Amino acid sequence: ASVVGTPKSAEQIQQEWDTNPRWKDVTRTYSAEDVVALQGSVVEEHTLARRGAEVLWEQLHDLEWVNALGALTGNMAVQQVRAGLKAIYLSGWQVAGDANLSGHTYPDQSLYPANSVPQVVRRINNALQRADQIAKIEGDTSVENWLAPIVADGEAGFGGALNVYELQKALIAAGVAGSHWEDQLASEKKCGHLGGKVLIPTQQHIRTLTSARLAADVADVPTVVIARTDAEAATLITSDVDERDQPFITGERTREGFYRTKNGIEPCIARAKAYAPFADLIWMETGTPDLEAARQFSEAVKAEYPDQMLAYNCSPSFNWKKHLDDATIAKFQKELAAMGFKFQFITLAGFHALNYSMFDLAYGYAQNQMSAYVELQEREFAAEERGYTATKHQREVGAGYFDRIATTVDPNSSTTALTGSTEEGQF
Amino acid sequence: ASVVGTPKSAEQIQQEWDTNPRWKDVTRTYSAEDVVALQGSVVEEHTLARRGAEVLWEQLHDLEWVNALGALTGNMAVQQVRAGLKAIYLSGWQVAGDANLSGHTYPDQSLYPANSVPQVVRRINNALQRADQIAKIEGDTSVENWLAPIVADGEAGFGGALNVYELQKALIAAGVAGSHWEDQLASEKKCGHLGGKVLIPTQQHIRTLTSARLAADVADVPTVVIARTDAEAATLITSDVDERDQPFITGERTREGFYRTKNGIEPCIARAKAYAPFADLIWMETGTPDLEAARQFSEAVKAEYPDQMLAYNCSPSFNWKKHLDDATIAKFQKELAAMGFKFQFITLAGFHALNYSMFDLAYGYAQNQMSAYVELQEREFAAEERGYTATKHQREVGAGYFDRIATTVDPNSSTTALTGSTEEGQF
Amino acid sequence: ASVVGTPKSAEQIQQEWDTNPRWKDVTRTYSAEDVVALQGSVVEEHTLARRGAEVLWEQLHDLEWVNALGALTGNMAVQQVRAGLKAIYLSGWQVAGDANLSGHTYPDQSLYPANSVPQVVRRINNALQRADQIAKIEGDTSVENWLAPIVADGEAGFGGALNVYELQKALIAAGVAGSHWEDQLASEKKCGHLGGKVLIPTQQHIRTLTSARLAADVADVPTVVIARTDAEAATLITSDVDERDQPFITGERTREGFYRTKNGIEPCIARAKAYAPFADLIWMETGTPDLEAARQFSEAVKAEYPDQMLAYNCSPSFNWKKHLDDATIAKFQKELAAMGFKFQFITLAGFHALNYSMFDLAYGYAQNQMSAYVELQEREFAAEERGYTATKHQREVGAGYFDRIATTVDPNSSTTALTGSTEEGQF
Amino acid sequence: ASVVGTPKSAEQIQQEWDTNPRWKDVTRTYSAEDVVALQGSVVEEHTLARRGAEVLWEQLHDLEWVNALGALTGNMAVQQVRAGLKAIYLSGWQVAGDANLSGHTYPDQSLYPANSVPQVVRRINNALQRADQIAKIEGDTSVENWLAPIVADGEAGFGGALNVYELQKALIAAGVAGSHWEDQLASEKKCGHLGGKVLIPTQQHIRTLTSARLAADVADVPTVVIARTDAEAATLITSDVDERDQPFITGERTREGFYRTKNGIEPCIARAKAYAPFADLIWMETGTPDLEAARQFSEAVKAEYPDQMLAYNCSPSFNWKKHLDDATIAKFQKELAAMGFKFQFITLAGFHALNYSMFDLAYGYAQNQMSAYVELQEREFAAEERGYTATKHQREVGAGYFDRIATTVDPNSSTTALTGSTEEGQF
Ligand SMILES: [Mg+2]
Ligand SMILES: [Mg+2]
Ligand SMILES: [Mg+2]
Ligand SMILES: [Mg+2]
Repeated sequence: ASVVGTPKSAEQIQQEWDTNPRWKDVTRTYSAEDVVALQGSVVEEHTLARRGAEVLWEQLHDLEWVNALGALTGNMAVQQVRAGLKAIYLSGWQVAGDANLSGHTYPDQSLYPANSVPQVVRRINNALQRADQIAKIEGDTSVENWLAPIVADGEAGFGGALNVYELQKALIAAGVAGSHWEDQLASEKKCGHLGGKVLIPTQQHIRTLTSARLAADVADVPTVVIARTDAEAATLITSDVDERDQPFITGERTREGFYRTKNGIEPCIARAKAYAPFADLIWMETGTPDLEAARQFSEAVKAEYPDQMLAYNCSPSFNWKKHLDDATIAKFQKELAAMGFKFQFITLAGFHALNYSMFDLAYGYAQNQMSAYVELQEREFAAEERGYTATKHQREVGAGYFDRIATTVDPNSSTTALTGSTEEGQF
Repeated sequence: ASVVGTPKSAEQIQQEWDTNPRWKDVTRTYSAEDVVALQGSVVEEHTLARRGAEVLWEQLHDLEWVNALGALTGNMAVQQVRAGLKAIYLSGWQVAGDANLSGHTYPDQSLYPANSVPQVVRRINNALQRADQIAKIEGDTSVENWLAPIVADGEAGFGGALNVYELQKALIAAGVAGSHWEDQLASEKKCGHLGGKVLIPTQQHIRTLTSARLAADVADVPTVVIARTDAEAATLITSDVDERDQPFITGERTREGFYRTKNGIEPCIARAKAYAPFADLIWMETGTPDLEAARQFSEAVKAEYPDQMLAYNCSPSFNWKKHLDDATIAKFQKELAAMGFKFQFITLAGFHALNYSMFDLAYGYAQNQMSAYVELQEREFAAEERGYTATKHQREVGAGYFDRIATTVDPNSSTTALTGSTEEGQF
Repeated sequence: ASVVGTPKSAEQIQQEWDTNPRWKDVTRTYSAEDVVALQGSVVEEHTLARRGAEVLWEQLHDLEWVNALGALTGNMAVQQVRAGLKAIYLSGWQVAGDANLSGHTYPDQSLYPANSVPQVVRRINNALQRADQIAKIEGDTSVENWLAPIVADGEAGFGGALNVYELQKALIAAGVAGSHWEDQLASEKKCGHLGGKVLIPTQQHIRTLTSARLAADVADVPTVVIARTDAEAATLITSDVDERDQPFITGERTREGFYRTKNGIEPCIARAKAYAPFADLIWMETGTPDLEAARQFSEAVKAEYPDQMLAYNCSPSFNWKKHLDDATIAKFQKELAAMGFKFQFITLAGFHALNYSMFDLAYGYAQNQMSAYVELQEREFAAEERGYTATKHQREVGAGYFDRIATTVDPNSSTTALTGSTEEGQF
Repeated sequence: ASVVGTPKSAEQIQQEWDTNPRWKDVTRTYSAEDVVALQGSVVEEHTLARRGAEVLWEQLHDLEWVNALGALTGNMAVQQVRAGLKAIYLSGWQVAGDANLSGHTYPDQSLYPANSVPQVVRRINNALQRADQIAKIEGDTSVENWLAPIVADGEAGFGGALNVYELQKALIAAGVAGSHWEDQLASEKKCGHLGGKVLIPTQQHIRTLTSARLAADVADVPTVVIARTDAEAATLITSDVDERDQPFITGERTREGFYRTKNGIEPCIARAKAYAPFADLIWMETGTPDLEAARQFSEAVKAEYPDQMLAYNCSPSFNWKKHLDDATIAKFQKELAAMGFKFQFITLAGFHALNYSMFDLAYGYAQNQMSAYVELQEREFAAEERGYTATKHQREVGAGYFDRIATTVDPNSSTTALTGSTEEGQF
């Protein structure tokens, strides 16, 4: 026996819940006692999940707004933080298309193994940690906080409340700062911009949001919980059992047993209000990037929860210039921030940056061989004045940090890496 | 019992060795019966490994030369093939830096789990397969062979001859076409352009190459085997046991017991000749991109093995414009090709494309939010004239393909995905 | 391009479906052309999946009946075969409790990652392939077929028809011979002997069986598809949309929106008949091990489908002697076989053997240290007259096979393993 | 930025090394400043590793001796603890044979992916945590510490000092309490009781032990570091550079370049003395279970390091009764303990209990079907008086724990598992 990791008392938890401003608008339908009962006799400390959640929350209140780009590899997250961003978005869509545990390429329908996003959260954290270790030994203060908070996609939870619970717990173990959960049927989950969506009853999503906060409380971390509604476009729901949903039920039924329901901003506003006591940020998927519709939603929701922060998906699934002109595109995010959209993100930023850059390099390489690659290397060199450091790739991935480990173990090692390298001699 | 997967008899195998031109210049120090002894009573078919190896060998003989770019994600390989490339290079350096099974970022020192590259080989093939499947239902003939052969990094084998064997078997199970192996001490392995390299005796690498060939025979696939030598820059060797290495041994020793050895192209040529009978292609790492030095190595080897094909690494570890003028850079691969370097590749192409593109997007996003992303999207729409297809990311990852699966199971499903998607209504 | 892996034409497929007795009683609501449309231009051969499926089919018709024990580790399966069993059962319950990819211990509620069972199938196959490779070099003919067919748990599909499709595809790539699918709501899935079960409509499960068949056809292997119904104990159903389910619907509903239904053998018999055209074997979970009830179910079903084979679960979830006496327990399987249950299995066999055996050893060890282990070693020595071979653990796991590979690569190697070993000198 | 995870100052660390008795006989050839330089700006807390290491250290000084059995699944560890054991042994040999990330069965030669043991360490902790959670809700005080410390096999480090460092880091992240490292060449690694062992220079093993301490220091946890020497039977060494090794080097070399060296207890005493300043425990592999030889090694080492604790492998690789008589077998561990062997373990206990228990079950099942299984089931009911609880497998894997989560989320859920279960109604 030991006292390392001993659980706090229910009294202690109740107290934090009652005094920490963090929980000011947070309703919990279970007790402090209930949380303790599930903690066993040892509570593991989740440093990155704690730090990340705390940082994210402060930024949400200290900045005009927090934006982010989707990252599907650790290096992507490193470049986003090097360029100055202060949060990382981990898209489940990108994980399905190019970074999931089945090894397959999938459309965004919850087809991949449920521990896939948690593994990428752990991966992004490992990469940021390596960047952080490297910055320290290089005396580089170019970046204030390498461990930027990660907001990750919990999709529709991959099942019922217990699958939701295990996903949240695994995201936390991996070091996530925030997670989002949507009101769709897991078995028919869709990207918000794909058709064929099936909502689940308002209450069921409340059970999901409740389960996610519960896993966060049992793991002793203040994870930011985000509720997403897919009701703007969904015309199906699994059941009419919930009276808050009935006003939209048409009565028509499908062969699968689903119910037709009237889609639009109205159902989104209703669900948003019902989810508000259980969500630190609320988000409604929309069919076009429209400041006016965004404002309607914002005023409507804040008219009942003035302090409710909102999230917005600046989706690559929109044909941006088909809808907006440069002036509006230019002010898009600043406008939204004014409305209360404090977390903004380009979900598929990484998928497109990766696919395009490689198509572009490879197309050139197919025509001119080395000339096309040299053009890129020169662009990298030119970007150094902007803060870019990866042209010197050995140090970027830690060659200098491992050299430090090697010489700490054996100062006389004759097998260190950077000394005598072409990096040291040509860059 | 059944007859499915019945092992060939030793005679059938001998016959192929004796009559297939593929084995024309291949020495096997073990016998056909030795192969059969290790096969048990059932031999799995490795369709992709077989097809990729067959296609790779053909292209090496049919094209002026075969070039490639390193890919670390499945989508990367899909873009390389979409852009017209006919082979994919899978760099172990890239896997160490952003795609390995430990989840950590590492310098190129064989620090990651030994099954990492095989997993990426499997991923790459899964992605090319999906592209293949999609092009079929889309009636897209723009690409003749989506399943481009993959040439992957076996580094220094992660141990002894048995570790080499297991890595080759795992690469094959995953569908690899070719694999390369270097003459370095596994426990001190380095990127060819890092310092602190340690060679192993000439005969030890012959054992490695024999092991890689044996695993391919026991698996019954004609995998391409590439032999790499790091003697150009390496100043240390593990032992002076081999008479062929003794000529360069200086007598001086390091505190770890390594032997100092004279590095240069002379040691490279000597090892290249020793490796030939056991190598489909031969590669020597160099400290600079030099057409001259390349010719020297080439003539020297062909002087004794006229038909021996060579491989060359157009490495991002070189500061290209610092050593060459645009005229030479532009003719580089063509020139090398005339010398006999039939397989050429830019090892770290993916690391740079991915890191620079995300840095460029993020920096612009950090300043001007959506304007920066819209610039990228317009670039993608512009690239469609060149054959780029990823702007429509839903179909790119298979939304239409899984829609076809869904409608084959139940043509009247009310939850298919492309109908009513923003991709349909906006692209 | 190459011709390796070219798909069969639609005509060829249609022919096999038309002439092979394997497809005798098999309904496909999709066409042969539909299958070809989903295969892209290359079809990977799945050697063990095909061989296993063919063998299992043959055995189901040539033996009195086929039995099996649940296997959760590769060695478990190897011992099962060594002892004479001719098939392996891969329980999802066991995967949940001690062998899934989350690393966590879980109750049987579909909480683990969807690719867990496929990984265990690949594991079992690799273990069997090693025992086969060893028996060969040892001249051991004690076993005719080391590659016993594996029957694996596909639970409730982990989602919708596309999740079922991917699970089946992954099971096949891993080398499975047959897979079973149940009519429960995946998000609320339960072990068949736990409470809180919820059925899905009859047509929805036909969609699941159709999807499982479609994936096998696309992969081009004769997988055995098994249908399981949970209607004997389930008192809940997601919807009353299907007319075949309505007769059992009571009208009462839960706050979740579920529908109460009347359970018993009646709904199981009706469901069994509906699934019959879509299942190579049918299985109904029961609350106790009752030969009467079993005959009751069998007669009903064969009354309409005479050639329909059934499968029976002799579950550890039953307190066997609390229900039956030794005479009945002794003939249990032989009787069931008469009734037409050609596949019988003890789902949690491995979990109990492993938990009990270790508690027993650890208990004695905590008391008597080495004496307790020696008691076990002597039992293993004793069991050698029965065929047991693991007392000699080094050769059991392949030390001798690998020594052969080492000597094939270098007959003079001074680092082989069995020579000089305590196994060779003390056993 | 946040305060969470801020690194300690070099001064604070130095102070700990200076005053904590834990570090009484520990030599660290690097500085505290060196440790801090490698920690970046945030240090993750490793609760289980910290707790387990502290607990194991206390136990080693509070109990007559600490013993254990090799566990290869989480359920085995659970049983070992339910049965009274206070430590768990994680064998690399068992991982190679039946629990490694490649999915393959291997002999003990460092063939599996290097992150395999860490994942098994994480699995065991997860399982023990599940039991701790269940015990708390069942109010079971039967076990005082479910989180028993785990001592894991680090083998030969899978490479150089950097591979050692990463393996140690990964073992800590997974929650290990102690790790052991042997003086063999990783590429030729062997189970201590197989032939073909190649030693590395005494100084190289000191480097390994130093790297293992550094990784624990950077991770901020007091991990128990164990040194193993294989010099009793090894007759080869990689180099003769170390003057401490030279008295045993014969001058004769093999064709691979290895040096022949005279084996025995003498060079083991020499190596142990050299390793003592860098090892919390020292272990020498022996060819037979000989209390006299044990005493000889023990006395020789303590003559110079009286407080040095020792470890002993009661290997299943020995034919116990062939060497010892019942009386000695009975007092074996008690005697060793008196000599100073405070950690004793049966490396392959899990392998044997698993392989034997299944073969037995399967053999009896192939003959008497249900009768055989029934025999096992009553034995389990019988073992309940001794403290066994797995007969009731649903609660054993957390069915009741997840029911608690379910009702915490929704008290009115109609889909909980234990109510209406055959376990509840028949056990
Ligand atoms: Mg998403
Ligand atoms: Mg490489
Ligand atoms: Mg099951
Ligand atoms: Mg070991």
